[PDB]
Amino acid sequence: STGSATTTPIDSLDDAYITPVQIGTPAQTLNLDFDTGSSDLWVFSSETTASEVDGQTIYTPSKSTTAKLLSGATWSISYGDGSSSSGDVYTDTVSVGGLTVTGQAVESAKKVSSSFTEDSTIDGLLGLAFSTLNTVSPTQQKTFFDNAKASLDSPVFTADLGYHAPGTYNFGFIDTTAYTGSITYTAVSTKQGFWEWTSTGYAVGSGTFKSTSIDGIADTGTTLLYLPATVVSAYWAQVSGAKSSSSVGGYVFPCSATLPSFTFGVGSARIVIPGDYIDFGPISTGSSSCFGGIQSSAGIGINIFGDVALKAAFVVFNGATTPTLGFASK
Repeated sequence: STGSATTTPIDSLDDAYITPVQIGTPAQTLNLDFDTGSSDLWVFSSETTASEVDGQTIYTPSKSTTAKLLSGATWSISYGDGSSSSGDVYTDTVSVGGLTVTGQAVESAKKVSSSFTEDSTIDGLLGLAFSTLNTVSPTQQKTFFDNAKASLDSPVFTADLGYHAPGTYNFGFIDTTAYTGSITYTAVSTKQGFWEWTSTGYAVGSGTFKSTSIDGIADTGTTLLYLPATVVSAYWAQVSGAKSSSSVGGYVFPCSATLPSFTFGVGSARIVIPGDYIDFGPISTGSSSCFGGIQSSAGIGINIFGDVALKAAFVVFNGATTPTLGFASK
């Protein structure tokens, strides 16, 4: 089997991407944030504290003839941005782009933090990291990809995120028309539950490439590119007036700037992030200070190849017995 679904930015900045997902019988379609940095499929639901729902579409398990309470199971998750959610668990039929998993754990939110409530466009998350990170207790549950894998034509999914435009998540096949040149594959460590890999270096603009190992995670659920402070300083030093602002929470730059590109290495191959991808716009409405899309990972504890990086590439998440990651230009 295979599946193919379109993923759409939630706003004009590409702050996140939503992908429609069918849950239950008859189908209830929710727009979920596909997140290769976590491993829970959770949804706003009829059980979510009413004051914490503000515009989201909810899953109502009592209206699904295939929903079953997973007795005694609870979940609770906290994300790198400080947000969180928790609740109980159903199993139900879940389909993405024509690919169907029966008996998928659907984690129903009883509580969500303010950042989730405040974002009316995201109805939940669909985790695509390794199932070892799944938070369901006392019986850990598998991700949608893990459940689908054996049925897929090939045990892979691909992320083709757009810049200020829709893109695609495919399951079970590599669309050879979706990228240019060849796909370069690189080793993955699953030891921390992530799609963790080592970039071979970077360049800023038309500058020379610096060969240096940068361990980090391919994370579709993180907006920005988080890299070591040395790398980030070298980038922003090429933008007149750019500075790290403690009060804003990262590097800002004059909105009048033309940003240089940023290149990262994948083996001997190179992925070029155009300068415009690094612009996250005014820090507050009407400001001439703009927020940068490359930020320091110092104090995160890990480097994160988030959407800013991934959207410059066609990315293969290869879930073969020994997982690997592939990157192509597009």
